[PDB]
Amino acid sequence: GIALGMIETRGLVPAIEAADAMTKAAEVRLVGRQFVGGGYVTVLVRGETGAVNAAVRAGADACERVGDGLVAAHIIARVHSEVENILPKAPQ
Amino acid sequence: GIALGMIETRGLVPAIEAADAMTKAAEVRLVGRQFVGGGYVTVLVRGETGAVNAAVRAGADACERVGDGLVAAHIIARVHSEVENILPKAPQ
Amino acid sequence: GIALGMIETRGLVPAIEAADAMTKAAEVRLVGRQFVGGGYVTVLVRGETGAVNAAVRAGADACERVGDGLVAAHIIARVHSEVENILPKAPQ
Amino acid sequence: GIALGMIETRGLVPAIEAADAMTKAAEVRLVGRQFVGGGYVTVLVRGETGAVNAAVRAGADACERVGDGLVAAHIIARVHSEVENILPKAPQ
Amino acid sequence: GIALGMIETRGLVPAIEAADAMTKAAEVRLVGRQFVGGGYVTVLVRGETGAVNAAVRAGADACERVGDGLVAAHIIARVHSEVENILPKAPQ
Amino acid sequence: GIALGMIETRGLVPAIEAADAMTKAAEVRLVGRQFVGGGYVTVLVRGETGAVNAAVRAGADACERVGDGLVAAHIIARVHSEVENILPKAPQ
Amino acid sequence: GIALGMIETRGLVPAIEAADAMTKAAEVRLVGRQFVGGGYVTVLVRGETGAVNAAVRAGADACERVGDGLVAAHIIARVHSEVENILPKAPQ
Amino acid sequence: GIALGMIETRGLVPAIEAADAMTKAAEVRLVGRQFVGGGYVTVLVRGETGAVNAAVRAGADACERVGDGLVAAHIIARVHSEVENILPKAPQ
Amino acid sequence: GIALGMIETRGLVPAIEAADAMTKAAEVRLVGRQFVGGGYVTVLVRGETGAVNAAVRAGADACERVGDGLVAAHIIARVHSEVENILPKAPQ
Amino acid sequence: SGRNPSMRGNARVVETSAFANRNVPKPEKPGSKITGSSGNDTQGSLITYSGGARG
Amino acid sequence: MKIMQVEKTLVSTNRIADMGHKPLLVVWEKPGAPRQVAVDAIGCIPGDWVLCVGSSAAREAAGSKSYPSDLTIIGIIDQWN
Amino acid sequence: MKIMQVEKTLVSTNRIADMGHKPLLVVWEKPGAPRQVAVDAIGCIPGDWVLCVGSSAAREAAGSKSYPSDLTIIGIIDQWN
Amino acid sequence: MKIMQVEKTLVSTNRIADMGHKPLLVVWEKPGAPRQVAVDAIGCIPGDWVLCVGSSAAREAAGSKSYPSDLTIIGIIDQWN
Repeated sequence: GIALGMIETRGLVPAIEAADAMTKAAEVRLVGRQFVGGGYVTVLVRGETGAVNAAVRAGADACERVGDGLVAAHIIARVHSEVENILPKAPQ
Repeated sequence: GIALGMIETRGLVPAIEAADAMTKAAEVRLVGRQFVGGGYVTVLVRGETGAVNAAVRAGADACERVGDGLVAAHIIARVHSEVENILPKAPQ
Repeated sequence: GIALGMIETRGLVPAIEAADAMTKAAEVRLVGRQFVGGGYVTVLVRGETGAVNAAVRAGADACERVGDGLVAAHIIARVHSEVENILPKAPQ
Repeated sequence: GIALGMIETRGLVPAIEAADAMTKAAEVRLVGRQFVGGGYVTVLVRGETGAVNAAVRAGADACERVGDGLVAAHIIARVHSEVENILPKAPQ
Repeated sequence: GIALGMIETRGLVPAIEAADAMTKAAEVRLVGRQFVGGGYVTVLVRGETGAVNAAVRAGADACERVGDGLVAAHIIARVHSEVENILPKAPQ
Repeated sequence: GIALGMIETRGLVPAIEAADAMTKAAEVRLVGRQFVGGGYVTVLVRGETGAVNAAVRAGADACERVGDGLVAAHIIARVHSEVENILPKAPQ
Repeated sequence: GIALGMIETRGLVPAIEAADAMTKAAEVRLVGRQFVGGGYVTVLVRGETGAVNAAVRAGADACERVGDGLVAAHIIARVHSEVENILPKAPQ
Repeated sequence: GIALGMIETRGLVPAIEAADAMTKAAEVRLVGRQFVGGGYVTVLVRGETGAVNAAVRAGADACERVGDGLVAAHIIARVHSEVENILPKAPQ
Repeated sequence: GIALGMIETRGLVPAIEAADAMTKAAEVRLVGRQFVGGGYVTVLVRGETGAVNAAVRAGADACERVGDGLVAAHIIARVHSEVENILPKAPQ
Repeated sequence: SGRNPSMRGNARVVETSAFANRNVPKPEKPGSKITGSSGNDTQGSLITYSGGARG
Repeated sequence: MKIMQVEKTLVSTNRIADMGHKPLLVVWEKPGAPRQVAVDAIGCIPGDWVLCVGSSAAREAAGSKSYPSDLTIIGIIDQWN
Repeated sequence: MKIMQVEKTLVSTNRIADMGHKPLLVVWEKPGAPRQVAVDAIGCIPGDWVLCVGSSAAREAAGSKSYPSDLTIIGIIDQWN
Repeated sequence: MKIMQVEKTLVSTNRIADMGHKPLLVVWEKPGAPRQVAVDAIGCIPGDWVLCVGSSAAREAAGSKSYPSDLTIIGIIDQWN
């Protein structure tokens, strides 16, 4: 699919927990783990809108009480072709 | 393509939200996404003065309450040729 | 041993202290260290779920008093295959 | 059709109301009606995560104040292969 | 005839009274009686929307004072095809 | 006859006591017993409308104090041909 | 896998949620679900002591807030040979 | 031996834990697990009177606080031949 | 099976009770029963970290009140290679 | 009533049913910090996702 | 008010949160006619000849004065050709 | 407001509880025009050329403001052809 | 409601201050159909099949009640034509 689900957390341990929760809670493929600097880490998944809704909700709950906590949890159901340039194609 | 619109946010999640809203709200090219460091992220668009004005306004509204927040949204109608050397030409 | 245990700390000194105590405490193989950015350092150890739990508990106690401190402590007994791409595969 | 949506209710009249709303709301197949015992009656639907997300949501409001009421309304976007053994296959 | 009229009651005696009132009051056919478990007993009638409306209203009034009483009196104007698999086709 | 008498009790001991009282105190015939669930045990009798009335009053008096006691007591002088299906023809 | 981990819930929806959380959290096998009666549903998993403890803890957290709730969580590291006669060998 | 020892519990998790303690404690054989209904689960063990007294005491002490709890723990040294007709011979 | 659990008792009776309870609780192999001298008896067992923690808890609870009593209950999730040269491997 | 002898014992009677459990102590209801357009409606009946997350 | 026929269910996962959980159906005046979406207040199986309300009246039939609905099914026709 | 000719009565037994008991009629702009349904505020026999109101005004025309109707008959045209 | 498709964006810099910052999109039922303009309360790319509310229901869907919107995009259909 093309929907995008992003969770931003203060640190990497909360981000890994969210990424684990997202991927195992619905059919979504993890596409990147970007260190934003200043302690923020953003895990991005792509999939269909229904699956992304389920995953991010599962991810937001899992990492809320982990480490420093959760910063953001956003779901863009369809992503403009322009944004696709900056979004990571596959994890590093 | 001679006007510059910029939205700066704390974290990558609001930056992606702003970029998506700006690109969908008007005919603008997402020239670059920059990790300023310390958690700041800046998304830049370039289009017509009317289009960039609509894009930036839409983006700030969308990302104002997403994650940590919006630092600033700025529109430069005429960009001096000197400044063009410190602006991304294509996204990365 | 496929369970994943992570300790996050502020500053590298607690991170190195946590890894020493975690590896010595139980049979967990150190798998990586990652500079999150902004002062967060994360160390990831794999191993059996029971041993990984014992290691993380030992590491958290030993690294809490050292430096700025402990941010997070985590265990994932079965990490989803999608998340294994973002985890370090071995210490370099 | 690999997303599971369950609605548990006290009595059978709420269960049939929930089942009717769940199947008239989206393209979800009613795979079960299990008399748990003690009054509880559960209705299980299968379909795409988007369709099941909408089905369960519509059903929950339909049966909230029918009979004794509603007990649970749960959606699982990606259900483990192990759990499929305890799930029913046909409503009869 | 596709409309469904269900009445749930605490005990068989209120249900049997409901079945008598429902079938006597209108031109509805009793399709099934179910022991939900824990005390609840549901009686189901299939008929035209008008007949089922009069039957369920007549039944809900008759059994209000009988035994433990009425749990639910619900009218479904039209039943989805999927739900037909979980409804008795003819009385037990 | 055609009149139907019902007494519902919590447990089996009051039901057997009720059924004994009904058949002893009027010209009724015990058509059957039903284990409704959750404790309720129903006893049904058929006879003339006058005899059944005296039989269900005697039964209620008899089981009112036996064990947990009586829940409901009923007579339906005429029973719709539809309800005849759900009434046990004879004690099985 | 010879250790046993049991989660008991009030209703079936919490039971299936516990079974999904338990199986996706650690390497365990869902060996059965039993309708205890009275609205209690037990889900059993067999695995190693380390895996089972991780699973049951994941199961308890997942089903705690789903449906009526969680009744009991139990781990038996060693199950006597006789006890296995009262345990399901494989899921239904 | 023929001495009968019974432990009744609210739920199955207490029953399995009790059965494990009984069989582990003394030379008794698990002969049955009865679902009495309403959330009562009974475990019956046969053995010599000395063995059964130890087995039952272990079972009561082990499941006293596990889950919903313990209802009854009884020991019958010699059951009348009539009662054997209602006691299970082997568990299933 | 590396984690080491040791229980020290005053006398041999509390030590044998600890060994039985330690071994019954979980999968731990009894490696040594050492007569330290002066009345101290030490029972060492070895197994996975999860099992050892369960085993030592059972032993410390079982032998606390038996005889003179319990002296020490200690777990080492991984012993240094040097220490194993002073650990019994088979009990004599 | 008086034809048959009867003894009524005072049993410990607790009903374990769905209706009886309608008022059981329940844990804190799940809340979502989600943003974006996800049909994030909290006025409706409690819908829970995997892990108990509201949705 | 208009008479329409339900054809299929319409699912929009990312709908605005103001819509609640009300299901949506694809109603058209006649087969082959333009397709519209109506909030379903009284449950309709596919093929039902439903009766739909429009304007501000729709918002009330959707269960709240503030509901964002332009078309809302309010009744099912007992007998319609 | 539209001039419509009543065609036949309409009964929807499972309509929402907010419609009250007000009868419903089928009114087409002329014989052959698309059929619509109007709430009958005044007694109207089939074949009468009647005056219909729409939009929010239709709600008050029949009952309170919260009445779910977008087309209500408000009178009978004494001489229309 | 209506099922429209996003074709191109619309930008008027002489807009009234009431419209705020909300984006504007050009939508039609199908290619070649009449072109209407809808306030986009979602993120809708060109080529997205969307569900559009209208009337007073639209004003509340986009921003506040007083917001001057006779058409709003209240969601994107998951799978359409």
